[PDB]
Amino acid sequence: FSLPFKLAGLGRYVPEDIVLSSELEKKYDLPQGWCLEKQGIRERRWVKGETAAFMGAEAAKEAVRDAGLQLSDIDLIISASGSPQQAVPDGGPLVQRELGLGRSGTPAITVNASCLSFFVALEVASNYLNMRRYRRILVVSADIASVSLDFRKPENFTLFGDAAAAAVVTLPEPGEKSCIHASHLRTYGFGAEFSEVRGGGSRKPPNSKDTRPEDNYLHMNGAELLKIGFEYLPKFTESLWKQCPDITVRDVKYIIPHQPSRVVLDYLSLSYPEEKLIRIIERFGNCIGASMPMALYEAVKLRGLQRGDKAVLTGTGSGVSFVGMVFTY
Amino acid sequence: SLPFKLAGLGRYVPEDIVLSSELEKKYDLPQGWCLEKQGIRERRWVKGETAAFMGAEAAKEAVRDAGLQLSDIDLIISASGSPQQAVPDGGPLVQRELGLGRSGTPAITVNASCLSFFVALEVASNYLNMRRYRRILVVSADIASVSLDFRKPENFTLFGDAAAAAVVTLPEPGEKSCIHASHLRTYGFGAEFSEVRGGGSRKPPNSKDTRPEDNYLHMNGAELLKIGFEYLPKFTESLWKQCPDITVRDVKYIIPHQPSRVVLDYLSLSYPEEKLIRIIERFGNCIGASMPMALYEAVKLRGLQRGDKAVLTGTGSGVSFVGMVFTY
Ligand SMILES: [Cl-]
Ligand code: NA
Ligand code: NA
Repeated sequence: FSLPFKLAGLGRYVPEDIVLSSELEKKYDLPQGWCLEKQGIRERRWVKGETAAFMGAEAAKEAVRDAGLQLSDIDLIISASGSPQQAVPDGGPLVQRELGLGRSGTPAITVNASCLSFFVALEVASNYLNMRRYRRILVVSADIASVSLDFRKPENFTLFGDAAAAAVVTLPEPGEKSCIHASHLRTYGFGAEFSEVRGGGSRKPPNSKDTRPEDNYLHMNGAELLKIGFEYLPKFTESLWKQCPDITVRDVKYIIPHQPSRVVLDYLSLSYPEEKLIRIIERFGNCIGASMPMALYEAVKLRGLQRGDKAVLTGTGSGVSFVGMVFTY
Repeated sequence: SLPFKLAGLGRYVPEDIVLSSELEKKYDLPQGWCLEKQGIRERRWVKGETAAFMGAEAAKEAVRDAGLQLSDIDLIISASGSPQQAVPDGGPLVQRELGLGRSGTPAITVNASCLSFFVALEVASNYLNMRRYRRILVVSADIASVSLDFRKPENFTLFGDAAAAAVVTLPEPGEKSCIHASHLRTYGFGAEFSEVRGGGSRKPPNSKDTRPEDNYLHMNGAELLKIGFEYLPKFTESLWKQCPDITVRDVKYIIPHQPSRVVLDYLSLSYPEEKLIRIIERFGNCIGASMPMALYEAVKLRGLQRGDKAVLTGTGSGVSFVGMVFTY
């Protein structure tokens, strides 16, 4: 069985300011080439005043044009960023307002699976489409990580960049092969503490003096995160590909990963031909929720993924969750 | 109609009752001010609890109520109006809290501010009817009390803490549970009329340009009301047009999100009192937990029975409107 599903248009926004790793290396006394070797990052983009809703709206406008549509044709907006612009309201109504659709009534909501929100939003969208509830759905991921960096830790502040990307999804028309062949999501909440920001909510509120600045930074336990993979990834991979026994990785053109560090790409490059891998981290850094849809944009707009080609979206994110999808574009 | 069954319901009520009379004494408010102006006699405030703890207690009750074990749940959707913390989201946190941290059971968040529960029900209904998942837990837990602005009586007397949850499934053959009509509209031009500017990249907590005020709720009541004056009649018509053979007269209960007495006051001018489910007097505005708490009370205390029709409805920050007509 395959599920009809079309990525009808794609869009991106990247901030103008290119922050070279060499520049970060001089200012914070790191060795020349440290970022490239340790993080796999030559450069990243950082905002200089724009909001996350602004970035998302710019990406969305490109996606809507790319799909041959007007903004008034969109009948549902799903905001799918890795981090919020602000606490209230959610990213949905904020990007709806930014797009000039603030009086349209067009439903605008958020789907949140931390840095894997884009994937889960596509899934939610695919069900709305196949239930015929909505017809033309905007999915928008925009993240600004540069304002939350921990400059105590080079592993942190050299890692993150800012970006947005977006997709419009529809049901395919007759003669279009666009579809999902397999999809899988697993969550291992025992890993929550191994990639966590304790602040940003009711647990450690910003105005509470019981809160400490460090609560507002990301803490990771790399060793323990990797163990979740050692324990559960082979099973995850098997369950996914189980779903489409007539399709193997040999049949797909591109593997399109969420890429929060060089480790995922290094692992994939040991396993799969390099030509199949979509790389964006070296130029955009870890852009949280925007990483996977930026890689998708790259695959289509820079690397020639064509309609009828097969590809795989895949990723691991805070939670800890695993996602994968095998699809015909 | 869309097959859809509320298989089990659960709640968590923090122990501490915070009397309006006490808030009025401590903060120099007239006696009876909260009840007259806010419709609130008391609310519950947490002591040690995390949002995940509250959600897990409500979930356990909902899963038991549905005749299930926790191991039977195949998707968790966290649907609170406020987050426990920035990373990870509420789903993995309540999954861990429930002892399912090594289960693999997918756990995600649906966020439509204080209307998250409604939108999570919708998302769940589509997963169910697509046959992707069979037994979906929806959990709404909010702790508002730690974010109150004690400069503003309209703020700090309004909010309380609570959790509620549902397990949803497809009905069995012969069972009449279904959704007859459902509608959601968003008017993002209203974003600034109910807003917290902090809590993210726009006004990061550690930034020197972020002020304490950025982390408090700001509301413009006059402008919020105008959104209703302009768009609510159209919303209501659009909802009920989906189910011509059903009118409000066929409905046993109207079950509203209750962010202030204004919504109840509006409904009570319009509809028989006996149809309204009220919780604000005892819980205050508990954000995302309000609607599912009212749903819990409709079933468990006011005797909504299988086959009865009801309406879930609400207005939330955004600004969005939601409504659903269903057979329980
Ligand atoms: Cl609708
Ligand atoms: Na009193
Ligand atoms: Na929303």
